[PDB]
Amino acid sequence: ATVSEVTYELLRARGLTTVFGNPGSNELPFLSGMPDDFRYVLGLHEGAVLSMADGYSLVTGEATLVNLHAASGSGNAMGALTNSVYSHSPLVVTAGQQVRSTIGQEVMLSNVDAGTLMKPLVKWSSEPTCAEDVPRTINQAIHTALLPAKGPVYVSVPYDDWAAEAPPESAGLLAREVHSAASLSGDQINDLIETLESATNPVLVLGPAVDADRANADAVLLAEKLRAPVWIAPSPSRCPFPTRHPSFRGVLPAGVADLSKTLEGHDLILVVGAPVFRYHQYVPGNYLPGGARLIHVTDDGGEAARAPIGEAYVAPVGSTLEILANMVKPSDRSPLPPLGDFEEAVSVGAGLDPAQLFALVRAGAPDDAIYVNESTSTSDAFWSQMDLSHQGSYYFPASGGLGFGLPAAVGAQLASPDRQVIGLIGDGSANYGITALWSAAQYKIPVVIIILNNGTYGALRGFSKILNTGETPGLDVPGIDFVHLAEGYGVRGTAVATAEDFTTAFKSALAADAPTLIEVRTNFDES
Amino acid sequence: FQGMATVSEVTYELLRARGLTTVFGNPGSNELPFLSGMPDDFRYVLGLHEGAVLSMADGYSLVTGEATLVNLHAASGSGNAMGALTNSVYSHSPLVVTAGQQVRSTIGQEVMLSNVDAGTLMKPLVKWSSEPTCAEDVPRTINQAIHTALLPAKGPVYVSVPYDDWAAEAPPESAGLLAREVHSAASLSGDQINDLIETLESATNPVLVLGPAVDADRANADAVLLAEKLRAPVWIAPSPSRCPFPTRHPSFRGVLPAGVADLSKTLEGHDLILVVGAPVFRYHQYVPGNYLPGGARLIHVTDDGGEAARAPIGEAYVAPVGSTLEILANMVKPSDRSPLPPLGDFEEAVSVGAGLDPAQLFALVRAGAPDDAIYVNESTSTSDAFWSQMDLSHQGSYYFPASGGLGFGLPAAVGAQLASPDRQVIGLIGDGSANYGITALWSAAQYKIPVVIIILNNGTYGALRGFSKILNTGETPGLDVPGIDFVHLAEGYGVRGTAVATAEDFTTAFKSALAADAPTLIEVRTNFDES
Amino acid sequence: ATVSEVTYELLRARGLTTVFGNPGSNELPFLSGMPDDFRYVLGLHEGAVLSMADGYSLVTGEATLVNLHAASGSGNAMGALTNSVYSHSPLVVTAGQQVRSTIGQEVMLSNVDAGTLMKPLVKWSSEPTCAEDVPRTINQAIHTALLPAKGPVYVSVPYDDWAAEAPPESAGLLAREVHSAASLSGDQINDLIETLESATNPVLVLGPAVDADRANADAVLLAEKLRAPVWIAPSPSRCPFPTRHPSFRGVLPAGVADLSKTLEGHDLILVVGAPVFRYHQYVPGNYLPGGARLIHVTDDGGEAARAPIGEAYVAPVGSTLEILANMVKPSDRSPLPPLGDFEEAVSVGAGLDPAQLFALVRAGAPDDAIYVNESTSTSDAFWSQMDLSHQGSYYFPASGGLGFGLPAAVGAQLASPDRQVIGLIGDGSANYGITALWSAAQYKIPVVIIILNNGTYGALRGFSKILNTGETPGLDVPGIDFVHLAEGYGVRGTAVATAEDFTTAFKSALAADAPTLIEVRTNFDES
Ligand SMILES: Cc1ncc(C[n+]2csc(CCOP(=O)(O)OP(=O)(O)O)c2C)c(N)n1
Ligand SMILES: Cc1ncc(C[n+]2csc(CCOP(=O)(O)OP(=O)(O)O)c2C)c(N)n1
Ligand SMILES: Cc1ncc(C[n+]2csc(CCOP(=O)(O)OP(=O)(O)O)c2C)c(N)n1
Ligand code: NA
Ligand code: NA
Ligand code: NA
Repeated sequence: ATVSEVTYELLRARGLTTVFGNPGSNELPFLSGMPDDFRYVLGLHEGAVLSMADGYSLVTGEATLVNLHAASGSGNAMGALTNSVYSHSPLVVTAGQQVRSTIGQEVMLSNVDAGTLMKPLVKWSSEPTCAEDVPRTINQAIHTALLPAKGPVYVSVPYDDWAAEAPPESAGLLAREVHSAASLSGDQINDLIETLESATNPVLVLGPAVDADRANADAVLLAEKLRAPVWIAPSPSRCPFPTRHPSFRGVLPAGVADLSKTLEGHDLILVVGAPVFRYHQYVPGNYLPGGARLIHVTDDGGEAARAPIGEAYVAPVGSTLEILANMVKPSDRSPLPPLGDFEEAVSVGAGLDPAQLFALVRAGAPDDAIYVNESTSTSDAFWSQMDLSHQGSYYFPASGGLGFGLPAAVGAQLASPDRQVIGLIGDGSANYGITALWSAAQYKIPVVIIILNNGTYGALRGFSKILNTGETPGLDVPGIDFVHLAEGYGVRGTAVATAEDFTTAFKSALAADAPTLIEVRTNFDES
Repeated sequence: FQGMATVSEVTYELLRARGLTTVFGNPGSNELPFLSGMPDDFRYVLGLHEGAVLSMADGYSLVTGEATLVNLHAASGSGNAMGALTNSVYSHSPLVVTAGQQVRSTIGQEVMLSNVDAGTLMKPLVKWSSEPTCAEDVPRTINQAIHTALLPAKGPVYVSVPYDDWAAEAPPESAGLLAREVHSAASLSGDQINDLIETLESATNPVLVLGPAVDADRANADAVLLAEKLRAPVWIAPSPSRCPFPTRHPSFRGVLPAGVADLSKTLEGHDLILVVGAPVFRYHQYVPGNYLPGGARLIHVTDDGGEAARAPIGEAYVAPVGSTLEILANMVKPSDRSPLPPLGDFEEAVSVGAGLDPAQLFALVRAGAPDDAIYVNESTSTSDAFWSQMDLSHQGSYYFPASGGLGFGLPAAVGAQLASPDRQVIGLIGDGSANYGITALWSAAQYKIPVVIIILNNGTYGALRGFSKILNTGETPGLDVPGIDFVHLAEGYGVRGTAVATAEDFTTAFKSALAADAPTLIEVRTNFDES
Repeated sequence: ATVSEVTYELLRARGLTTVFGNPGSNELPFLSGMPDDFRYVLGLHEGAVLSMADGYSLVTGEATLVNLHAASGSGNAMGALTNSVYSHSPLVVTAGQQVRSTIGQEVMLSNVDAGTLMKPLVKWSSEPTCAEDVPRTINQAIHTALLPAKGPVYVSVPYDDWAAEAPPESAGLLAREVHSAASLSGDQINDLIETLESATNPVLVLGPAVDADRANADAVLLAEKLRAPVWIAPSPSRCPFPTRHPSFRGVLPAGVADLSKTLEGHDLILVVGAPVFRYHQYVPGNYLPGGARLIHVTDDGGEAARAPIGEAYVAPVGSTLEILANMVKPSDRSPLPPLGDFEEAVSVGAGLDPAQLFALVRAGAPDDAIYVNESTSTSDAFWSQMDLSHQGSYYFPASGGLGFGLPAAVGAQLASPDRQVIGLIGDGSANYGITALWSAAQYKIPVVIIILNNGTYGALRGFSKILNTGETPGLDVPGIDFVHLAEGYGVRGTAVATAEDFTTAFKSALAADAPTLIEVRTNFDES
C-alpha cells in the first residue's frame, strides 16, 4: 500500500469525502489517487476555498478537508483561517510541498518553514519528518481538529511522499477513535444548580458554542424554568436561541460600559458558550454592573483562562445545558410576556433601509432558511427584524475577517440539501470572496446572495464617528456592478431598488435550481 | 515645552523624509486613527482586497526601486496578504507593511480584531517584524523597519501598531530620527577584482547567466558591455521575474530551463558559468542529474548572502551586483574571439485553432506596442512563446511573480503603471491568474490608471496540464476554469473591456487600448495544445 | 494600588507563596515589593532553580512560581523546562525584562521576542502589551498552567511595569476561579465497564498521571477486581502502583517489538495516564501483539491524538479510575499469587553493584521515603529491588533531560516536611544540577543525596552496544570527587565503597537535620 492509498482509506474512514481545493504543481500527485466516491470542490482563490470549507463545516459540525498550493496558496488563506479559529471550525488544511530533497535549496514553490507559516492561527501544524509518517500525521491532524477546543490544523506534504510505501502498522491507524468526556462531576452540578435557584433575578448570555452543540432547545428550557431574559453574547457569529421566544432581548452591545449598563439589575449573569467578552469598540468602564457575579461555561480553556472576571467551568456546553435544563426547579416568578410585534419599517430614500429589507426577507423566506450575514453596519436592523427558530440559522464571521460571507454561503448551501441558504453580504464584504460565485455556478449550488449595496464601507463611517477620525481616505466603494460580477462568473443576477421589485426578484430566486444574486440598493444613515 | 508632537505627527514627518508619500491600503476599525493624521501631499490608494493592495504596492516598488508603504487591517487583513508577500521576498522588494492593532490594554483579553502574536503571524516571510513595546517606540520602530527593508538583501518588513499609540506624546529625541541615513558598502576589495578578471580573461569559452538583481540595480548596460568584451553568450537564470538584458542583443540566448539535468545540458561546452544576480538555481520541475556540465566551474555574484550560502555548487562572492558588473565591464580586456553574429529574424507566427496561439499574440503585441513598454507577465504556460517573440531593450521591461504566487500580475500591472508616468504597462495575465487579483481592476478605474490588461483565456490552468504530463498524474480534478467572462468582470469594476479571437480584431482592440486615458481589458481567446 | 501590589495579592490568593529564583538587574523591582508571608528560594543556576521548583510542584500538586533573569537566565532553563512539559508540571515562570521604552534598541539584557524564546516548550507564553495588562496576564498564566493538560507557562514583564498604577477592575481578578469537568458521560462509562468485564485476559499499563491524580489506591482496587497484572508504562517518571502488590510485574521495555512481545497473550491492554507509548531505543515492528485491542485513558488530548494505535478517552484519570474501580464486577479468575522473594544481591568488584546498593537502601530507608532517581543505567536494578507503597514515592526526569534529579530532590524535600527524600543520581547526571546542593545548605533542607559513581556515562555505553558505534569519544567521566563538590557548597559528604560502610553512612545521613551526600563507588557491567 502507498501513503496515498492509506491516507484516502483514512479520510473515508473519518467522513472527509468532500475536498475543497485550488490546485498546483505540488498537489497533482495527491489529487491523482483520489477515489470516485470523493468530490473535489474547486475555488479560484484560496481564501474562497477555505471560507467555502468553513461554511460546509459549520452546517455539518464535521471535520472538513482543504487542499492548497505551497506557500503562495496557504498564505492567501491566512485571513480566512482567523475566522475558523474563533468559530471553532475543524478544518484540516493540507498543502502541497516541493520534492523533499530540494526544499533546502529553496527551489521555486518551496514553503520555507511550513510549520511556522500558519502559526499562530491553527491549533496544530506539521511537516512530517518522512513519507512514512504522513498517514499518522494526518490521523493526528484530524483528532486534534475535533478535540475540545475544536479548530483548524495544517499539514504540509512533499509531493513525492504520496508515492512512497506506507508503513506496516496502518490497519492500526484506521481503527483509532478519540472520545471527549461528555460531562462534569455530580458535585460540581449541585453548585451550578444551587447558584441558579439562589439568584433573585438571573440572566442567560448565550454564545455560538450553544448553536454548535445543537443545544438551542435546552437553552430554551432553562430560560423557561428560570423565567430568565436571554441575551446573545456580543459580536455573535451564530444564533443560539429562538429570536421570538418571550425570553429573547437581542445582542449585548460590544462595549465594556455599554454591556454592564444593559445588565444593570441582574445579580447573576450565566454566560454559556461564549468568551467573556468579545468587545469591539473601546468604551471603557466596569465589566459587570454593581452587585453582580458572572458564571461562565465553555469548551475552551483559553476562553476561561483569559477572561478578566468571573467563575468559569470548562465543560461541554451541550451536556452542561442539557443537565441544568432538566434538573433546575421551576421558579416562583411569572412566565415572561410575549415580545412586542415587529417594529414598522418605512423607507424614505433612493433605495431600501436595511430594517425594511430584512422585514421583506422575513416575509418571503422559508421558516428554515440559513442566513450567512457579512453586512457590518446593519446588525441592529437584522436582530430587530428576523424570526430565526431552527438550529444553524445564522453565521457571521467570528473574527470579522471579511471574505467569509459569500464563500461560506456557497459552502453552507452545498452542505444543506433541504434548507435554503440566503447570503446577506455588504458591497464591501462581497469583493473579498467574489470568486466563490464561480464555484456556485460550476457545481450548480442553489444559493441566494443578496448584496446590500450602500456605495460605502458603512461600519467604518460608524467608527469614524466613535473615534473622531472624520473624513478618512477609502470609506467609499462607488462604481461596482454586482450584476456584471455575477454574470462574469456565470451566476444570474438582478438589481433592485424598491420593496415591490425586491419581493418579486426574491420570490423568484428562492424557486431557482441555480445560484442567484440580487443587488439591493440600500440607504446609509450619515448621522 | 510647547514643541509637544504626537507619534502620528513624527511618523508622517518621517515617511515624507524617506519618500514614502504613496500609501496602499484596505482600511479598518484599527487604522482610522493612523489615516486621520495623513497630510495633503500624501496619496492613499485603496484596494478592495489586501492581496491586491500588497501586489499593487509590489509593482509600484519594482518600477521605482524605492521602499513603499502598505497599511492593512489587523490579523484578517494581514493574513489575506501572506500569499502576495511571498513574491516580495524572492523579488527583494522593500515593502514596509504596517497593520492596525486593537487598543494596547485590550489585546491580552483577545477582544474582536486583536492580532494575537502579531510578530509571529507574518514569519517566516518578512525579513523583520515588530509589535513595538510602547507608543513611544513607534517612530523608531518604523525608522528601523524602513532602513532594514532597503538593506542588502532587500525585502519586506511588518510593524503592528495599536491604534491608541498614534495619539500618544512622541519622545523628545525625534528630530534625531529624521537626520538618520544608513549606507551599504557599494563595492568589494581591489585584490578580489583581479581574481574575477583573471578568471574571466582566462576562460576559453565563458557564459554569463543573469538574474533579476541585474535589472533591479539598473546594470543592464554594464552587463551588455561585459558580454561585448568577452564575446560571451548571455542566458537569463531560470524562473526569471525580471529581464536583465536586451533580448535582441547578439549575446542573448534565452532563458535556462528550470530542471537540473536540462540546465547543465544547455551550458554543455562552457568552462566558466558566471552567474550574476540570481540564486544557483531557481529550479522548478524535479529533473535530476548533474548541476554543472563536465569541465565547468561556476562563479556566483549576489547581494543576497542567503543565496550564496544555500547554493549546492559554485564559488560565490557576496557583493553589490551594480558596482561589480560596472567594474568588470570597464576593466576586462577585449578577448581573442570574433564578435557574435546578429540573432536570426523572429520565427514566423501562423495560428490554426478557434483563437490565437500565444506565439502569434506576442508577435502582434511586439508589432503594436511601444519600444519601451513594461510587461507584467502572469501567464504560466506561454513562457517559451514570450521569449522567442518579444523585443525588450530598456531597464524594467519585464516582471513575473518571483515565487509563482498567482495574484501578482493584474495588481502589479496597476501599481507599475501608477509608478510609470512615461511608459505603457501591458499586463499579460492568464484566465486562471486573473481571478487571484481581479479586484485591482476597480483601483485602476477609480484612480484612472491607463494600464492595458490582456487576459490570455484558454479556458484552463494550462501549465498544470503541462505538469500532469511530466508528473504522470493524468486527469486531475480542477484543471479547467470554463464559464468566466472577463469583459463582464471588467465592466463590473468600471473598466472598459472587449473580447477578441482573431489577429485582425486583436490588432484593432490593442491599437485602441494603447491610445486610451483609462484602464482597458482585452480578453483574447487563446489555444492550448491538447496534442 | 500598583501592578506589584495587585500581583502579590493575587499570588497569595492562589497559594503561590513560595518563589524559586536567580535574580538580576531586571527582577529587583519585582522582588522589592515581596511580602513577609512569602519565602524566596535562591538557586545559583536557572536550570537548578527551575528543577527545584519542579520537584516542589510534583510533591504538592500545586502551581509554583519561578522568577528568572532576562534572555540569558530564561535560556539557561530551557532544558529543565522540557521535563516540566512531560511531567505535566504547572510551573509559572516569570522573567524580568528591560525598561519597556528601551527593548526595541536592544540595550544590554533585552529579551528580543520574549514570547518566541520559550516556544515551543511552555503551553503558553506572553509579554503583556502594557503594565495595565500584567496582573490579568499572570492570572491567565496560572489558570492555564492548572488546566488539563497541566504544564509550564512563561510571562516576561518589563521591570518598570511593577511601579505603574494598576487598572480599576482588579478586585474582579482575585475572585476568579476556573474548574475542569471532573468526570465523563454515563453512556461512555458503560462502554469501558463492558469492555473490561468482557476481556478474557486483560492487562493494566499505568502512567505518571495515576500518581499525579492520587489514584494509586483505585488502580489497586481495579487490579484486585480483574485479578489483572499491572505494568508501568515505559520511560516512567513516577510510580503509580505498589511494587510488592500481587499484580505488579514491573516496567514495560521502551522498544516497540520488545513491549508488544512482553504483552503477548493479552486481548485487552488498558493504558491509564501514559502516552502510547514513550519508546526510546529504536527496535522496530508491531505496536500491539496479535489479537489485542488497546484502550487509552488520558487528561492529555495531545497524547490521545498523536498515538499510532488505540481507542482513546480524554478524561480525568483520578475520576475515571475511581468510577471503574468501584463499579466493575469481581471476575471468576483466581486472586493472583504473592510475588517472588527479592532476588539475591551479592557484589564482586571494587565497589557495590546497583542491585545490592538498592537492597541496602530498601532495608535502611523509611517505608514512606520519596526517591528522586536520575541514574540512567540502573533501571532494571531499581525496580527488581525497591518496595514503594505510597503516593509520590518515585520521580524520574520525564524527558530524560539530565539536571532534574539533584535539584528536584532538594525541592521535593522542601515540600515534604515529614517524609525523607532520597536522591539516587549518577556521577554523570549530578554535574547538570550540582549547584542545588548550595540551596539545600542555605535553607537547611534535610535531603539525602546518593551519587552512584561508576566513573562513566553508563547508559551511553549500553547504547553504543545496541547501535554498534563502539569506543566513541567522551563516554568516560573520571576524576570527579563529589565529597569535595558537596563541601564546596556547604553540604556534609562521605565516600563509601563497601556494603558495611554504606549501611553506616546511610543510617547517619537519615538521622541528619541537614543535607548529606554519600558518594557510592558502583560497578558497570561492560557485557
Ligand atoms: C479582511 C478585512 N478587511 C477589512 C476589514 C475592515 N472592515 C470591517 S467593516 C468594513 C466595511 C464593509 O463594508 P460592507 O460589507 O459594505 O458593510 P456595511 O458597513 O456597508 O453594511 C470593513 C472594510 C475587515 N474586517 N476584514
Ligand atoms: C496562489 C497560487 N495558487 C495556485 C498556483 C498553481 N498554479 C500554477 S500555474 C496555475 C494555472 C494558472 O494558469 P493561467 O493563468 O490560466 O495560465 P495558463 O496556464 O493557461 O497559461 C496555477 C493555479 C499558484 N502558482 N499560485
Ligand atoms: C541534558 C542531557 N544531556 C545529555 C544527555 C545524554 N545522556 C543520557 S544518560 C547519560 C549518561 C549519564 O550517566 P550517569 O548519570 O553517570 O548514570 P549511569 O549511566 O552510569 O547509570 C547522558 C550523557 C541527557 N540525557 N540529558
Ligand atoms: Na456597504
Ligand atoms: Na489558462
Ligand atoms: Na555514570
